[PDB]
Amino acid sequence: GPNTVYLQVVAAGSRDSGAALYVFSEFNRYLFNCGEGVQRLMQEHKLKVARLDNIFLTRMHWSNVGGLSGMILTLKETGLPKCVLSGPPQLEKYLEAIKIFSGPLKGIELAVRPHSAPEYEDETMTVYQIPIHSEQVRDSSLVVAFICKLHLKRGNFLVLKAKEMGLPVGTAAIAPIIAAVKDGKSITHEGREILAEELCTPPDPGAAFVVVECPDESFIQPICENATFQRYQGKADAPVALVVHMAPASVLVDSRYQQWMERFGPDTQHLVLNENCASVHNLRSHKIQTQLNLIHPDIFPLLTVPMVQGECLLKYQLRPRREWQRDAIITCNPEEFIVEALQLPNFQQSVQEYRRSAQYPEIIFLGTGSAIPMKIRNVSATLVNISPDTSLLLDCGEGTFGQLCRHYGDQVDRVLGTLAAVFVSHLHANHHTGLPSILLQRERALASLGKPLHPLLVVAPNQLKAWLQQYHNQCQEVLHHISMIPAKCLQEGAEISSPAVERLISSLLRTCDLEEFQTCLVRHCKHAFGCALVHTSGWKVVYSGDTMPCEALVRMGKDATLLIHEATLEDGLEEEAVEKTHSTTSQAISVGMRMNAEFIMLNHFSQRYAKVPLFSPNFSEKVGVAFDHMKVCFGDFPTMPKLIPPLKALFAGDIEEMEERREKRELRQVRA
Amino acid sequence: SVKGLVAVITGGASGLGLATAERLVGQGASAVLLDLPNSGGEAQAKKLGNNCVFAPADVTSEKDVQTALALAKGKFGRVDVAVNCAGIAVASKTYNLKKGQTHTLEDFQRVLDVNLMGTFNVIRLVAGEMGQNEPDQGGQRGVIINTASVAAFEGQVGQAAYSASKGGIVGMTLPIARDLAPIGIRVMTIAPGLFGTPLLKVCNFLASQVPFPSRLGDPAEYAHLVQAIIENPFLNGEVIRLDGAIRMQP
Amino acid sequence: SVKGLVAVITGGASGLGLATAERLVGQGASAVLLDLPNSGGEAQAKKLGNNCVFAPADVTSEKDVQTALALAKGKFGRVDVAVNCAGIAVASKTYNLKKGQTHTLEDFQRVLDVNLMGTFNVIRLVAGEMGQNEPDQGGQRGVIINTASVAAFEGQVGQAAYSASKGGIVGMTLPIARDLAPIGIRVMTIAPGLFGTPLLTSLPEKVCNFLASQVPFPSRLGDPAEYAHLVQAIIENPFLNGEVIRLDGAIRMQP
Amino acid sequence: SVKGLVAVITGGASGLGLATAERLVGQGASAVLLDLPNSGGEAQAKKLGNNCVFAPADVTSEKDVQTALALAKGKFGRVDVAVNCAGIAVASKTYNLKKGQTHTLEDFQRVLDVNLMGTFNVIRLVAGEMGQNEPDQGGQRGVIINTASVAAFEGQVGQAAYSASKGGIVGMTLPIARDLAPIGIRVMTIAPGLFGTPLLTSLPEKVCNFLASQVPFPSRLGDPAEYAHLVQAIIENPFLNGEVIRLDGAIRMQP
Amino acid sequence: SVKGLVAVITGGASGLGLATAERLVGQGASAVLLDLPNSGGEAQAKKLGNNCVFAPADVTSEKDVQTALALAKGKFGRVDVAVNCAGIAVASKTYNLKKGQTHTLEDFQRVLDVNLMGTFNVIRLVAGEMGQNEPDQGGQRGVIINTASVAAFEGQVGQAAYSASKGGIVGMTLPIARDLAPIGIRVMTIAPGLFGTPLLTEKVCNFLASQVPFPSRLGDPAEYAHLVQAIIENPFLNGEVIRLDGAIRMQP
Amino acid sequence: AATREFIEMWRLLGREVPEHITEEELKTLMECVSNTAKKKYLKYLYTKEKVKKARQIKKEMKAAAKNFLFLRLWDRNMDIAMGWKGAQAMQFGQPLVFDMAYENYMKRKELQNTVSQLLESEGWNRRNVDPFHIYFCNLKIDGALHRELVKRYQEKWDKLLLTSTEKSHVDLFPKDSIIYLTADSPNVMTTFRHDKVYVIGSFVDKSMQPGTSLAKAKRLNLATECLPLDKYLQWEIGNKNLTLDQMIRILLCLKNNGNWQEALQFVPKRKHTGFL
RNA sequence: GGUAAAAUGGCUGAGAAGCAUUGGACUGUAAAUCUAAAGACAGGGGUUAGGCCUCUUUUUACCAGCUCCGAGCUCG
Ligand SMILES: [Zn+2]
Ligand SMILES: [Zn+2]
Repeated sequence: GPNTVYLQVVAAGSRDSGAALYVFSEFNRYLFNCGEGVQRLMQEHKLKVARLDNIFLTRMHWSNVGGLSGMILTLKETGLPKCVLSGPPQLEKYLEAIKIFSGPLKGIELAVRPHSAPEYEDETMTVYQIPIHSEQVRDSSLVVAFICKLHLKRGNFLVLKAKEMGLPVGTAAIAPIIAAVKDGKSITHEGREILAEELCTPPDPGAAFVVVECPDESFIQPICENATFQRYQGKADAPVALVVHMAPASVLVDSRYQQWMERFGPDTQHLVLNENCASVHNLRSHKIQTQLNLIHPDIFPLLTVPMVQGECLLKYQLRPRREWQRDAIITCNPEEFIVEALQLPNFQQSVQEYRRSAQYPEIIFLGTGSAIPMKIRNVSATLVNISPDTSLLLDCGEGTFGQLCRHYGDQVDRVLGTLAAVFVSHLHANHHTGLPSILLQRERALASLGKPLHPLLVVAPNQLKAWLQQYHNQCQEVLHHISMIPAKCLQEGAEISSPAVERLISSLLRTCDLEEFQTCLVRHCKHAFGCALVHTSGWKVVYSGDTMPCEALVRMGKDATLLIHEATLEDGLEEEAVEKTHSTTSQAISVGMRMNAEFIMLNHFSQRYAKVPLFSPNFSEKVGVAFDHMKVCFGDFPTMPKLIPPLKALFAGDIEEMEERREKRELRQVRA
Repeated sequence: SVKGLVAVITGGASGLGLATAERLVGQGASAVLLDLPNSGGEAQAKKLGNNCVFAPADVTSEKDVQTALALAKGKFGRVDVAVNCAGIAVASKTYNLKKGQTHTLEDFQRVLDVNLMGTFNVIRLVAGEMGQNEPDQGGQRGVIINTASVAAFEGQVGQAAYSASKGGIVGMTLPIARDLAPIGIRVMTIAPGLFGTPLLKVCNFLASQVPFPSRLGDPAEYAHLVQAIIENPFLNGEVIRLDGAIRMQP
Repeated sequence: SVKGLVAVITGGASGLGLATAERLVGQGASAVLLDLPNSGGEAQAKKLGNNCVFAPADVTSEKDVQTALALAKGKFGRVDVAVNCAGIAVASKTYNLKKGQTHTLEDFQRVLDVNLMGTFNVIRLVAGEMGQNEPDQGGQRGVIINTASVAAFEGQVGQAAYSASKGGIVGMTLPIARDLAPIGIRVMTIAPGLFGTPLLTSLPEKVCNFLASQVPFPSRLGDPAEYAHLVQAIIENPFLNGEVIRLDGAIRMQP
Repeated sequence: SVKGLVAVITGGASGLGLATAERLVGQGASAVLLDLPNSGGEAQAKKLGNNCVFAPADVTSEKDVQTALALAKGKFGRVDVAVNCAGIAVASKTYNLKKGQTHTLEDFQRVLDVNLMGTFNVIRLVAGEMGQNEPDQGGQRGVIINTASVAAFEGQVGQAAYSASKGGIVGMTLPIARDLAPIGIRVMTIAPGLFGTPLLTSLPEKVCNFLASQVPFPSRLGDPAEYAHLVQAIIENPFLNGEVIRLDGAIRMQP
Repeated sequence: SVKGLVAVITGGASGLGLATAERLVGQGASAVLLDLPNSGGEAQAKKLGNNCVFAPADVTSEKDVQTALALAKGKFGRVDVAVNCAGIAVASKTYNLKKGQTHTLEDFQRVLDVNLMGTFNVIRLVAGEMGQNEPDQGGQRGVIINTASVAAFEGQVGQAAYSASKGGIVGMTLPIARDLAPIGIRVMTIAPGLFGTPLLTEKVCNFLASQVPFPSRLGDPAEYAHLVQAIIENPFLNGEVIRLDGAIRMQP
Repeated sequence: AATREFIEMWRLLGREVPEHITEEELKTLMECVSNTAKKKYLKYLYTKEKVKKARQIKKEMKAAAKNFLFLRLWDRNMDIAMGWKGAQAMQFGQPLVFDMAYENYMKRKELQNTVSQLLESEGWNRRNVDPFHIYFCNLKIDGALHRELVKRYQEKWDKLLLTSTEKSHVDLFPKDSIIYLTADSPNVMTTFRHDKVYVIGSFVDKSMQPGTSLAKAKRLNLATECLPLDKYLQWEIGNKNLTLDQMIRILLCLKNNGNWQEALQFVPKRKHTGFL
């Protein structure tokens, strides 16, 4: 058996992160409720996924399966042969729906262990699934609770007994003794000891922990009336060491629930992740935003019965002993961050020089990452605020709402009300997977704000319909929240397919107050679309998305006020960009200059890039760069070039490291 | 062998220097005469053929030696042998009580400047040229041969200035050999006795005082000894008395 | 004996020259220190008593030596012993191929001017003063003692300039002895090895211990008092002439 | 030139003596090997051709040398060159205080008998044969070359017996040259340093690579072929007489 | 100083050996005369006083030297100075073409046996006696002084045998000095020129005395004794040959 | 002292523990707070005893076993000749600097290994035909390194032919002629320069903290260089940092006109597949 | 910034052992020896019956995921 076993709280139930645990053992690792952004959080805090054998999902809901696709493509790139999922039986239908927009994923193997399946045991832990049905094939009233029991461990032979035993010390005769004392027996012929109690450590009985999910008050009675819980609760059979509760505080204050926890015994602990946590989840993101805020506050705005409230990286050992470890708790202090920024060799003088030198629409860059979420950059996302009362989301990547919630704090509810339409450009992953999170939060925000539930308008390729249709039919009702418009119907040479489509696009123009909306097919993949918005004020914004240097985009987006273009790679790997159907830095600059746009912005930077891109001499007053949570208005265009020196100073070391790596790669290529 | 070797001979327009030049050129080597322009060395250089080039220079002057060495490098491309056969002599007693005469300091300084200071000036300069040669398969870069008379061991009356200059060459031949040993240069000194040079009834008496042969030295014999030193690779750091077993009297 | 003798010691303000001056004055003789004025020889002359007089002069200059000799004649009336213990040393290789360095001609000339030219300048001048002395009943008019280091026979790496100057003294000691034989002056040369002079103690301390250990017997640096003893022995012995004596300790120097 | 000359080489069956014999015979001269019969010199004489004749004799015995000289006169008719390359060596300290050992007198006498007494025994006998030759137009009757190691100037620890024998040869080379000057015989001595003669090329390798590394230039053991070249140069040069030449390579030996 | 020192002088019954004995005894030291019994050394020993003891022995014989050394140890208890002033000389040309004469081998062997073999025989034996002395505070155990004539450098006609024997002493003085350096014994050699010894002693003497540059006279054995005392007192004198000749260079 | 039983019982179990123990090392044992540190320390003592006992048996096995030119006195003669060469090198040899400023970053185990490499590096320099002039800069008196050095060398420390000083390299040589060799330098060493002074940091750095030497060099604005290892040989496995003995042997080969393909023979073959 | 493998501070292994290193010896020619010193498999941790579990560093390889069915460039 394993010698150490402890739990860890990756996410503490906050509105922007959900709840997730992490069971660690020398022989196995387990994960619970892999929600949106869990992959980014675990990667940031250096949580290995190499031996993630099983993933347990407590409820068939997007708040618990949102980041499942990201974990699957990551374990695969990790080389794991087989991964086993446990939870509601709807997972099989969910896995089928995932393949609609993704590939077949032939490499890794997927297995499902529903609650109705027989119990599963491991080399370190026995797990029991408890199906719970709420009061009053898609099933919207099923929640699975887990009761994990550790294996009983033996006791070490008291090595000091060699001074009393007649056994030949240091010989092979210890092996039958070991097989005896560790199992409670003893060879009395070697002395007088008939039992291991004389010369062996007392074996440790297995200590069990229970994970309980109670999404609403409707589940309180089924939890209380469950007979299987009473087997462990009202008994002395290995009293449960710790119970993790993921339920809203309104559920906790209920008397029936309060009596339910207290019946587990006085020694039982209680850990709660109930959206009341006050803990920073993305330390690196907070560090960078605080440092950049020191340059320009407006361009880089700042972010925002006994029981134990959960925190990030909180631990609790089970196998060695049973204590609230609490050694890696994150600590956020802006004073330290600004001190480190101010002590930089060139940051202080650079910002001094810039500062002594001295409206709608506004653009907020929620995410500027290409493929995988990283410590500093999330996946592609962009918010446009046409009017104080209306807004348009330009791309909904995985965990987009989490970044939006962090950026606006308590104002997210008002912001979601102004969300008029969402545009999806080409059906790659990490470009559309965050859509279900937005829709569910939008419904909650409208209910909280007291507004009618009118369906949202979505412009996306028709292939997206099948993905959402299967998820809506099999797993959870979503489609009653949107009114999707095919992207091809908004082409310049497009034709009115149906009057309802014509009615919807007219509603989109009225809702967003735009003069016209246009789309074109870019050369990135099959059914890859750009976009262009023109307001009655006269300003035009063009979004390219994933693409290569194309002529249809240039023709359609002529005389654009602001252009956002993909800048995945640099000039060094233009061959790879052609092979991977992406554009380089100079290619995007050349396309924008040819199109004759007033300003040029870049995003969708590759994972090769850590913090900042290469600032080529071609960077003119029109070419800018994008960072997470930055705000850009039309009046800030002349200011953007002035920010280049301070950004260089704030990132002097890493750009030197990036340049050094590129130089070594070039030297290796030459010497090859 | 000495075929194809390039040699620089100081004071080779007459005396011992010319004799070595005649032999080395005859054996097939190339020689450069380094002597004052007033000695008419260009006549000897023309006589010896195209392998001999006269370089007018003064040993006591650093600039003249450097100019001559550059001429030798330009004409032939390398320097392998350096022979120092240049030197003047004076005869004056240290102090004459009966005549009330004292040795003049200028005479002592002038002899020291040419015989000793001039020899070291050449050696330190040719070695810089000599150091650039590619090492021979035996590890040798070149040979340097000096000339100090037997007065360095047994001076005569009034030969104080000459003995001091020649004595310094004998004493310094060992440190220089150790100095240039790592770079592969052999340094040797020859001690001629009474030789039939222009510098030398007295002649008949002096020739008769030599045990064997009872005659004055032949400069051709001095040239033969120089060739033997060049060919032999194990000869280093020795003073050889080419005198004829003659021990000089007061 | 050396009682009542008058001696002129070149460079007697320090090193070997002072050691001979201390012994000769202690034995009852009179000494005149001949060394550069910057050496502070007047302090040593005052210390030794009224029999020692400091004469500031430069050996390389004819005028300075003549002035000092006149002072010695005025103070004492005669000159009987002349000891040359003055001399500088330099260390530089003839040619360094790796470093591309060549021995400077000025350094070679400067060493030759003091060690060799200076010694001969003194000898030719004192003998004129020494020649006017009435001959001793043994026929002797005086003794002249030179000092040339053992580098004259066995020089080291970079000791080319020093060996050439010392080598000339060894070679010229015989013609001078023959030159002054009719007038009755004995000329001798002493070859000290490694001696505890300031000229040697300038080297780093580890070198001195190694050099002292390299002497076969005694395994120590030379004592200037021992050098003074040898000088007195030469003066007393009337048959010692025209020889170089190695006061080294059977040490043979290595490259 | 050496064409047609007849030479007698003592100890020419191995070592330096054989090297000179090979060169002189190759140049066209005639050689006679004079070495003990146990050395197997007849094999070398047959190898060198008809111009080489092996004469079994002992240098320490007067009768053996006279018999060998008569054989050389009978075979060739004259003797012009005499080379003494025969000699043994011993290594023993004069006195070892720690071990309580004293140098044996027999070892000292045996080394002296062969190296010094044997060399003089040959010289006095060949000259009688050498004196009957008609004088050359240059007045020369022949050349006699001796061999005394560099230990005659700089001996090592335990090399007392070897240095004494070699030192005598160096000292006596001048009186013999003066002795035979009227009759027209030139006497010379060569001072080989560390040569790769059979004896020294038998010590363990580490040793052979040290000794050889201590030579300044060339940093290698002596080549007996080079020793033969020096002998030929002495024979050809008519003005070389009464000198000891150190064929060592500027190596100064340490205790 | 030389007060209280015990010295062993070979051939001290006449010539240079007696002169050193007279000076050392006069200075307060003790001397032992080591010379053949036929030289009448007992008369000189009685003359010099109670500090001088005559030891009849032959240098060429190992037994005689050992017996004499034991007598010196019994009489005085220690040996500090060893002076070798014994030696014979012969005059014969190597080869006389006109007279048809050749140098006899017996004459060469006899000279070598006494001058060179005898000197080394004494040195190797006294050092064993000399090694047992307690080291002086300067580290010295004793001084050994040899005598080799100037013929070792510049021999004359017919002086081949003498030069070879004297030349060996000059050559061997350095290895012996290195040999005895660890035990603390200093070895020196003196090279007298023409000295007024019986070996040298009319027209030839006047001519030879006139040939010396300065002083123009034959050597005085008293001067040789003075040089020996200087070597003993000076502690840094080792491994050198000193020519007590007077700047005379000998001619053929 | 509870250590007594702690061990005796492990000695009975034979769990790689020393046969015996001394007092001074026992106090060091209780000065180890982690059981792993004690386990590693005990294993270090355990292997020390085994190699000491195993090598003793070799002595027992070994116990089962004219005219000459010279005497067998050769270890003395080689030592004297190397001494003469070293004395000359102290006057005309090219300086080489070992910087002892890394005393703070080394634990006890690495400190001992640094001394062992320094002993080996000095020995290789002595035997060379053209030795350097080894300098020991920033060697604080009575320091940890100085105390260890005088313990291993014993009385030889006062007679070693090298210059040891408490000053710095900058205080002894002009700043222009100083090159600080390090593996992190951007400049690549092309050819050996006889007019420059090379500084080698007396460092071991098993617990890798790269950039220590580079930071020290850049602090004084000194030139930096890195041996051209990659250019001449194909690297497979292992850090590019080299031991002091390997570095000095590489420099000695370059100083003696050797080429790069010959100097790099001293790099361990367990890192370079072979030359290019 | 990730993925996988590896890491011998004198060098090779084995998984013990050789070639080496430092101080001392005046060696009789095996000193080809005697004697004293240093022997830590990247660094931390844990455990552990080895041996494994984990963290960090370095070196060397490697780094997108368009799914359907029939019309067969568009249709759901
Ligand atoms: Zn993308
Ligand atoms: Zn894409």
